[PDB]
Amino acid sequence: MENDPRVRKFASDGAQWAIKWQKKGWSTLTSRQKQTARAAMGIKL
Repeated sequence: MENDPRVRKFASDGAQWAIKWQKKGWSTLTSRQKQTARAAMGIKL
C-alpha cells in the first residue's frame, strides 16, 4: 500500500489518519492512529 483507494476514501471522508498516512507517509501516524486505521482498513501491519 502506497496510496490505497481505501485510504483515499477515508481521507476524503476527513479521516486525518488516512489523510496523513496517504500524503505525509505511513510513518507520520502514531500507534493509536495506525491502530484506528487497522480497524477501518483491516490492516494487520
